[PDB]
Amino acid sequence: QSPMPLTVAAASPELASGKVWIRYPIVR
Amino acid sequence: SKIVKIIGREIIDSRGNPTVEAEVHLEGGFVGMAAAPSGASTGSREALELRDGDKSRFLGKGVTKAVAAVNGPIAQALIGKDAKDQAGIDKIMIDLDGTENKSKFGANAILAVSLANAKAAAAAKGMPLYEHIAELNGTPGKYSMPVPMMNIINGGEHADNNVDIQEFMIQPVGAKTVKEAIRMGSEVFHHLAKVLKAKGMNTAVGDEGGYAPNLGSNAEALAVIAEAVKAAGYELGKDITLAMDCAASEFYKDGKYVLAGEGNKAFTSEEFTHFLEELTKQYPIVSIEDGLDESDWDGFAYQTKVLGDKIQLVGDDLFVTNTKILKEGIEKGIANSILIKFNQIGSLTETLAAIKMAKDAGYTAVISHRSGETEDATIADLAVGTAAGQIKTGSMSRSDRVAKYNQLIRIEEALGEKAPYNGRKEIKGQ
Amino acid sequence: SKIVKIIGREIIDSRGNPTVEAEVHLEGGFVGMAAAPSGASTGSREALELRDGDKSRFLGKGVTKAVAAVNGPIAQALIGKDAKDQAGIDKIMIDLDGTENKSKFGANAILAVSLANAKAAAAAKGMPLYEHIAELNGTPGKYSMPVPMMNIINGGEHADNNVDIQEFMIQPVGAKTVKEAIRMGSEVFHHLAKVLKAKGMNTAVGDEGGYAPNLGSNAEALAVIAEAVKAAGYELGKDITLAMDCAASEFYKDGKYVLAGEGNKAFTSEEFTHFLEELTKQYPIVSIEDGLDESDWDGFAYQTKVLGDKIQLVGDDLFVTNTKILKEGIEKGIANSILIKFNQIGSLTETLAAIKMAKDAGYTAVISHRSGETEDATIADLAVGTAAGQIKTGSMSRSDRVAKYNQLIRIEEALGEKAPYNGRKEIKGQ
Ligand SMILES: [Mg+2]
Repeated sequence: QSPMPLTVAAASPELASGKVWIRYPIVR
Repeated sequence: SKIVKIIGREIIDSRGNPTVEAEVHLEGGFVGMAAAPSGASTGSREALELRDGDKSRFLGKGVTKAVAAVNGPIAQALIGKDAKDQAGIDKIMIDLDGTENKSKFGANAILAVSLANAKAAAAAKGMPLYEHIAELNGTPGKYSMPVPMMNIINGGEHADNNVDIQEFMIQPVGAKTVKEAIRMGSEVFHHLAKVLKAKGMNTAVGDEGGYAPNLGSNAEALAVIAEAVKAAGYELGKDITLAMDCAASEFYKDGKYVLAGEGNKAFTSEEFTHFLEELTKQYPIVSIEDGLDESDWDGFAYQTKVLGDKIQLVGDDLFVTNTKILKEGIEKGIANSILIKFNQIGSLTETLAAIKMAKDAGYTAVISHRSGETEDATIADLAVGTAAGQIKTGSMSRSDRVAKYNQLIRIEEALGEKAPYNGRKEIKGQ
Repeated sequence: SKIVKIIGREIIDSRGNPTVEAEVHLEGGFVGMAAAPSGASTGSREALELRDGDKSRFLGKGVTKAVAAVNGPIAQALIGKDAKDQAGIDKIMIDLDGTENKSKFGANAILAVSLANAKAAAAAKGMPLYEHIAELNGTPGKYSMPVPMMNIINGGEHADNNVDIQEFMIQPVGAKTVKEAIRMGSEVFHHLAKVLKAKGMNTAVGDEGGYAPNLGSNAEALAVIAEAVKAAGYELGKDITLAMDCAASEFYKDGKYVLAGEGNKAFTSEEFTHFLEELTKQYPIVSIEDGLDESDWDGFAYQTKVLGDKIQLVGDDLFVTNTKILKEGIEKGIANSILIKFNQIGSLTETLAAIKMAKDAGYTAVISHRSGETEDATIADLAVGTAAGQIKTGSMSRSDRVAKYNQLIRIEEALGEKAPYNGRKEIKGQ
């Protein structure tokens, strides 16, 4: 599962456009 | 949703000048990223951005100090804090900066982090930023698609022609959705180039993506627009209305107003407003921004009297997004509208407060770009999520402007009639 | 990583014309979004974008048909497929379209999806797009930061001046990082504005964000650039070299090259080659694009023999990112470099093949923007992930250009020493 699911790209254009990325391992 | 990491960096704005970008990362991996548009590094009435002044880098316009503020003291004060608590996050930064105008860290440092944080929180809640902003606003599920005033012709200090008025804008009031409003803007913009070309004029663009051709007069400016609108197959007044920004401080000389572009007739506060009045009867100009100098309050009182019931009277320089001036201006009866520039104040919580103050007084809030922008489209989500009703985000060229129109299209696609495009009625006095 | 939804939409490009955006969604909530830049809707040598030709919308430039292809036949074919299998996805779309030039669905529909898919798959693999691109390329973990050639002065068909050269560009070869190279570009850009304003010239910008002032000759263009570089504290040659795009076909007639910026002097192709040679002897011009007409292959063979060992000779109109034309050119000793415009081929897989063909032959691949761009920064990740070594993505203004610069800053921050900025040696002949 994506840590940060988007219903539509508009919910995070930055993450959907690949201008920012999730950092792994995910801090929990 | 606890903050785990915050990364500030120096990127480049739409004019080629440095600005600050911030990423806010949360437990669970949620991330938000935003950038500050260009502001003022000097000035008494607004929040100040922090510039380095190192002449060996970017001609003194480096933002390494503001970036260091984000990475060090700001980040350290926010690690472990709840990103959902926007007011709390904003407060920590404002308190730590410890100055009234955010001049220690810079409004650029604090705003980037404020916005990135709001975005990260929206992600942690599984919702778009506009939805989260409505929730922050205490108005969940209340949206509209803003009516855009689009830059199209530039004069005054924003050009080298004989037009005195700084900018003329078009508003596609007759559209039924923002997607249609964008298409109308685009069509007129292209028809305007054809008209200018046909007169052997220059169609290169300014900072906000509009034209700054060699027009001989204000009246020539209004005439080429009217011509473009008709060429595009729309009717001036019904389909498209006009907005303008006088930037009247520019021709304010020792208590009078001198408009070289027109005989240099040097008007009194009173005569300049009737002059504007004359334009509004001749053209469907329904909105006038900074129609007098920002110190000329007794003159603004007069303008608000003469035009205020019929015409939107926008304070930009007049208010500089400053609730103390706004509050004072409301009680005195000065203007009826306000340009909202979130970098002039420096945090999303304060921005929401300014919008709310306007709204509560029946003033219209116009969400505004800056001359120096980025690809960031936060103001699109802001305009929608506060149902502000109007946006000023550029002409229909340059991606620093058109990214905002694109984000509006995306949002309207998701929301449909949950975010109505209200058209002409959004405009004060219409 | 299974595709579960594909969405297409009509958004607006940096010139105010529609283009296609696609979102690709994968099982687990991974999403990638990309847009096609503007391209050709007619021609016989390149992939064709699909335009609506409906004069009642966007002056005939609507892309509703291309968007419909994305939402309908493309989405239905790709649902359930593995987005990681990039070649597989591209093949499904190319076969479905069934034409040799993507003219049934449009190169704009297919490319938007190809790129959106690659982004989605990268996200499914927990890596940025540049890293995924290196894996797709068969060169995992091999990166470089590209050396930018940045538009600064426009002439020919891109201006109304007496400069024949379509564009002059600077390359910050003396920089140690792309971040530095971007700062050096910015500084020269701003000093150039100062130089041009002191001359009473216009500093409004063209499509690529550079200047098109009323210069009186080719020599005067070079002179103002030299003055700007100097004013910024840099040395021509040592810190900054020049690249040019002649677009020589624009001044080719009756088998001669005729230059108004040389007082209407006429040159045979051998003579023009020698004109170019002398220019490279007087100015540090190290790259020359389309220095002869595309039809002039005998001429290009000669130009490559004369200049090819010491000068980068870039095919744009010459090759139009067509591997069939490039293969022949390599066989015949035509040029030594190629502009890569991914929307001229229309898929990521085929783009990777074109870059590979070039590199296998010892030609350089220069990743290119288009005149109509968006806020999308895919070409940045493409240049890094293929270690192409050079990029042509505009002047240091307009976010349609500067978004790519910002993305290179982000990537370089993430990779550091893993992605060297190799400077001048990236350029063919240096
Ligand atoms: Mg070219």
